[PDB]
Amino acid sequence: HKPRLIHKYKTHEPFESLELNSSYVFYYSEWNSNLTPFASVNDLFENSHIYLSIIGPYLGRIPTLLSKISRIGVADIQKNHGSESLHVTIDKWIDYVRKFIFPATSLLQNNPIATSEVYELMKFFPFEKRYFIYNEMMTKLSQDILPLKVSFNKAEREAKSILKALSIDTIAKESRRFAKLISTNPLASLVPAVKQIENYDKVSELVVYTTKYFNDFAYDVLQFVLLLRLTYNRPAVQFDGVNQAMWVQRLSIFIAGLAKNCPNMDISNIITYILKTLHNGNIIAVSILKELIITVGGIRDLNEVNMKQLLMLNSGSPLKQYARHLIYDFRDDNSVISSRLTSFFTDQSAISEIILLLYTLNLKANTQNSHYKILSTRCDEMNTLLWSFIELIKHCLKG
Amino acid sequence: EDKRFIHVSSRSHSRFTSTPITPNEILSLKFHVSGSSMAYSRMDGSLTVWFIKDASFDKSVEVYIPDCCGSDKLATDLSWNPTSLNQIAVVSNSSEISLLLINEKSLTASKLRTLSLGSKTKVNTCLYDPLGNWLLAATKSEKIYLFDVKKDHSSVCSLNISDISQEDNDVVYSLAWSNGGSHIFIGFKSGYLAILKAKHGILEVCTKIKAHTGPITEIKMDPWGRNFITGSIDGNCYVWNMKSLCCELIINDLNSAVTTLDVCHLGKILGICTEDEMVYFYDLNSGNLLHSKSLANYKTDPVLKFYPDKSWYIMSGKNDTLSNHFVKNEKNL
Amino acid sequence: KEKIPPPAFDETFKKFTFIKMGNKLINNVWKIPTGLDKIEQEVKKPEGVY
Amino acid sequence: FFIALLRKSDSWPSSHVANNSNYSSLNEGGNMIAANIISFNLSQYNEEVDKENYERYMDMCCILLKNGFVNFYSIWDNVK
Repeated sequence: HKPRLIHKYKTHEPFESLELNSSYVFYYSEWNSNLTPFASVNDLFENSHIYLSIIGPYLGRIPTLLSKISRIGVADIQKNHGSESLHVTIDKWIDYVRKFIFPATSLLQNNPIATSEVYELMKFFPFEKRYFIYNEMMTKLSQDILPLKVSFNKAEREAKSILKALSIDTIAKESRRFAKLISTNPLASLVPAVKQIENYDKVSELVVYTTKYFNDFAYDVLQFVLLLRLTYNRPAVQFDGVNQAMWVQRLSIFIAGLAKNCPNMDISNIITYILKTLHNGNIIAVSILKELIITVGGIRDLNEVNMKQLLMLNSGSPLKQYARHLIYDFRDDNSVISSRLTSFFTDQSAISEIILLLYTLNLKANTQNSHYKILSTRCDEMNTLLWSFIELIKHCLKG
Repeated sequence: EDKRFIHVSSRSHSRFTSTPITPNEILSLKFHVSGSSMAYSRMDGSLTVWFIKDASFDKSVEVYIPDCCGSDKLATDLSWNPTSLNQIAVVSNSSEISLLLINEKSLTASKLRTLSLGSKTKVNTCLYDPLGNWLLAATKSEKIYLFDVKKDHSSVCSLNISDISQEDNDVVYSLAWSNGGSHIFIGFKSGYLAILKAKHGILEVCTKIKAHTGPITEIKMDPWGRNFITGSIDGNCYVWNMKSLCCELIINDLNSAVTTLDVCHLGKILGICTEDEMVYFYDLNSGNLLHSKSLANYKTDPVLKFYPDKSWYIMSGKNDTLSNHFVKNEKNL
Repeated sequence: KEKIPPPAFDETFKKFTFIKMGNKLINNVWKIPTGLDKIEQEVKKPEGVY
Repeated sequence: FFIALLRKSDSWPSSHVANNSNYSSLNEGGNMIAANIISFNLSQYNEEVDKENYERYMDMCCILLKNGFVNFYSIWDNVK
C-alpha cells in the first residue's frame, strides 16, 4: 500500500497545472502579499465597485467566479432567514444582480449549469422585480454597451439556424442542441423561436418536445415571452370581424401544449392574465381558456352524439366509462394533469370567478350589434364553454 | 500498437454459421485495484472471472461458468474486495447477496457465505470502499443500507431515500464512493447531486445541488482528487472540482445521450460513450472540447472500461458481443 | 510633470421606476381590479329588467 | 538575491524610492537612468533571439516596479 510521488516545478504561467508526474506552481510565491481578503458582505459590496466595474459585462469568460458570488447570496439569505432582516437583505442583492451579475450572464455561449446558479439567487425575489430585470436586458441590448450587443446578435442568428433545420427525424439530436441554447441565453433565443410559433404550426409540436430539457431559468422567461406576445399592439380582431386572427388560435395550442407535456412549468401568471382581461371582454382570454379544457382535460361536447350513446352516458356505470371511450373523451387517462390545472385555479380562488364571468359576458353579448349570423354562433360557442368548465370542476374537486 | 483479437467463445460463436444471436448481453464489468483480475458478466450467459499472468491475452482461458449465481436469477453488479484478493461480492436480483471464492489450481469456484438482511426487495448496487472497510448496498426503490467487512458483514445503519430529496418517487441511477472513503455521492433521476457523510457507521446528508435536468447516468472520480466528472441523458458532461464544489470545464458535444464515463489512472483522458454508437476521448487539464480520437462503433451496444494500473483500452462492440483490447495506445494515431 | 488626483469610484446603484412590471403593455393588464363584487352590479335583477 | 543585492547598491534610490501602490505616487519616482534602459530594451522586438527572451525579461521588470525601483509612468510612457 504505497502513496503517490509528485514533483514541484516552477514556471512563469499563473494558473496551476498538473502533469503525469509533476505539478507546476507559480514561481513568485509572494505575489499575494500586497492584497488582503475581506470580511462578510460590507466589503464585497465595496470591493466590487472598483474591480467589477472594470470588467463589467466580462465575467462570462470567468464562469466560476459568477457562481461563487451567487452562492454567497443564497447562503446569506438562508443564514439571515430568521424573521427580521429579510426586507433589506433582499433589496441589497436586488441592486447587485441588476448591476453586474445579470449583464454578465448574457455574454455566455453554451453554459447551462452556471446560468441556473444565478437564478437560484433570483428565486428569492418578487416576480415583479424579476420582470424589470428581464425587460431592461432588451432595451439596454442595442442602445448601450457593445460586447453583449454582439452576443445578442450571435444567438438570434443561432436560434434561426435551428428553426430552419427542424425536422421530425433529426429531433433526437437537435432538441438537445436547441434546449442547451435556451438554457444559456433565453432572452435572445426565444423571441425568434416564438415568432415562428404564431406563424407556422408543425413546429409547435417540435418545440414542446424540446421543452422537456429546459432548466428552471428557461421556464421563467418563456412565461415572460408568452406574456410579451399576448399583449403586443396588434389587431386582435381581423378587418371584418368574421374571424379573429391566425395567430390567436396558433398561440393557444402552444400554451395548452406546455401545460400537458412538461410538469415543471408554473403557468400561474398566464392564468392571472385570463382572469383580469375577462372583466374587459377579450377574445384572446376566451380562446386560451377554451383550448386548455379540451387538451389538458378531455372534455368533449355533446352535440354530435348518437342516440344510443346518449342513453349510455346517463346510466351511472362502467358503461358510462365505455360511452366516453367511444366518443373519445379521455378523463380516466389524464386525471393527474387535469387536477394540476385546477390547482392553479383554486390557489387564486378563481373557480367561482370564472363561472360568473363567462355567464355575464354571454348575457352581455345579447345587446352588441355586429352582425346577424355571427351572434347566433358566438352565443352558442360561449354557451358550450360554460358547460365545459362546470364539467371540469366536478371531476377534479371530488369530495 | 496493433490490433489483436480477444479469445473467448464469443469469437467462435460468430465464426460459425449461426444465424439468430451468438452471445446475448453484458451486465457489469468491475476491476480489482491489483489490475490482473476481471469480472466479465453476462445476462443469461456466464460471469467469467479472468486471471492472465504475463502474456497480452493469448496465454490461457481461465473459467466460464453459467451456473454460478444459480439458475433462475441474474446479477446486477459484481463488487471486488480491496482487502481480500480472493473475494467477490456478487448480488443477485431478487434476494441473494452471496460471496464467492475463486481457485487457480482447480477448474471450479466455491462460495464462502450468503448473508441477507430481510425484506430485501431488489438490491441492484453493491460496491466496497476504496480502502475496503465498508459496503453500501443501495436499492433503487426504498432505502440504502450500510455494512462492514473488516470484522464480518454486519449491519450498522440505514437511511430512507425520502429524507434526502422531497419531490416524487425518484430512482437512484448511479452513486459513487468518495476517494478518501468518507463521503457518498449519489445521483438521482431528476438531476439532483446529493452528498452523504459516511465516516464509519453514520449516514447523513450534507447538501444537494441541481446538476442538470436529466437522469445522472454515471459519476466518476479523479485519481489526484481534484475533481469529479458526471454524465447525463442530455449532452452535458460537467467537471466539478472539490475544493470549491463548482464547475471548471464543460464538455458540450451534445450529439446524443451519455451512457458510459471513464477516466485514466493518471487522470488525463475522459472517455465518453454515447448512444449513437460513437465514442470520444478528451482532456481534463486542457480546454473544453479537445478530442484525441473518435471511433464509430457498429450496430450493437458497446461498453467502455479502463484498467486501474496502466492505460490499456477495453472496449466492446463487435458484430453481436465481443470485447477488444488495444495494446500500447499511448499515441492512438 | 502633472499631479494626478486619486480616482473616485462610483458607489451608487441605479433607481427603479414607477412601473413595477417591465413594459407599459404588461403593466396595464395588472392594474384593472379583480374580485366578485364588480360582477354583482350588472346581474342586479333579471326580473327588474324583465 | 537579485533584490537583496540591488538594495545595498549605489544605484538603488535612497531618498526617492516612492512606491507604485498609491494613486498620486505613480509620477514621483526614482532612478531615471534605469528608466531609460528598460524602456529602450522593451521597445525592441524585431529579432529571433530577442523574441525567445521577452517573457522572462518582462517578469524581471515587473518585480522592479513593485519594490519601487522605477516609476510607472516612466516606463508606461516610453514603450512602443
